[PDB]
Amino acid sequence: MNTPEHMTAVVQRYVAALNAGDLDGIVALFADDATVENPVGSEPRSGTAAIREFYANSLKLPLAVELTQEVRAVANEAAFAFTVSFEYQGRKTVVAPINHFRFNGAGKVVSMRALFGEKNIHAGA
Amino acid sequence: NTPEHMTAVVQRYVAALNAGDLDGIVALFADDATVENPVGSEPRSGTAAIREFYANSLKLPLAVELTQEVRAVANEAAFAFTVSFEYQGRKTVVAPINHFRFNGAGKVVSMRALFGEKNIHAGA
Ligand SMILES: C[C@]12CCC(=O)C=C1CC[C@@H]1[C@@H]2CC[C@]2(C)C(=O)CC[C@@H]12
Ligand SMILES: C[C@]12CCCC=C1CC[C@@H]1[C@@H]2CC[C@]2(C)C(=O)CC[C@@H]12
Repeated sequence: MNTPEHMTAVVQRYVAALNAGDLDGIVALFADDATVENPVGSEPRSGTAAIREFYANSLKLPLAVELTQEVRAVANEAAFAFTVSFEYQGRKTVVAPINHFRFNGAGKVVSMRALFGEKNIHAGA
Repeated sequence: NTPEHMTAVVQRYVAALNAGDLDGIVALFADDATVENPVGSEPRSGTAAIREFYANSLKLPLAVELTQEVRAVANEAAFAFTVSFEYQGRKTVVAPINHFRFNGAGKVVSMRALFGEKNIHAGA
């Protein structure tokens, strides 16, 4: 089933799910033995339980998430630029990563990696 | 590798494509680096092949421009950009996202360029 059209749709779904705080729908996009490496450089989380815990932890504050450019999708991989916004104690932060998804034949994500650093975290005092 | 180093290297890449400075591009890479253009394709490997690649890439003048901030962390960077060229009166703009991994010496050990057909923007 995996096509560039499918992978683009999955990226759009992943954004929508984060927006909604929908753990079931985020985790559903992943293969059972997938990895999540967030940020790049950290120990990968491996398999459904670990992936759900990771997203649960990321979702404790409501996130407003938005693609900021066209999805790049080719072969069996996709990359996307987006922002994740949240508020805590009256301060708004906007984080701007680039994520990479690798997909299996069935169109499930087998690996996510998220590149961002301190310069991509935008907050006032 | 500081994020500032890796960000600067990305800007150097962009500047050297703009300037058609083939030395300038190839110098960013490790001895034994790979370039995958597009992501799904067999990589060019080693200095000679990487140079050949970029020589072919510079047959037409290119206009290249970062379209967002660089993301750099650990020993890796990713960047959203455009590269435009003009051929027989038509302009094409390709909008990839590229990934570089850097070695301890701060040289690029791999590039991948992720763009698909929907990232190639051209009229008639
Ligand atoms: C995990 C995450 C969402 C899922 C995704 O795809 C990419 C990211 C990267 C930035 C994370 C964010 C979740 C909320 C985080 C932890 C913050 O409060 C600061 C950094 C930010
Ligand atoms: C300019 C380029 C080679 C010549 C013909 C067509 C091309 C399209 C996409 C370009 C490629 C050169 C290298 C490039 C700028 C990347 O680093 C990503 C997109 C590539």
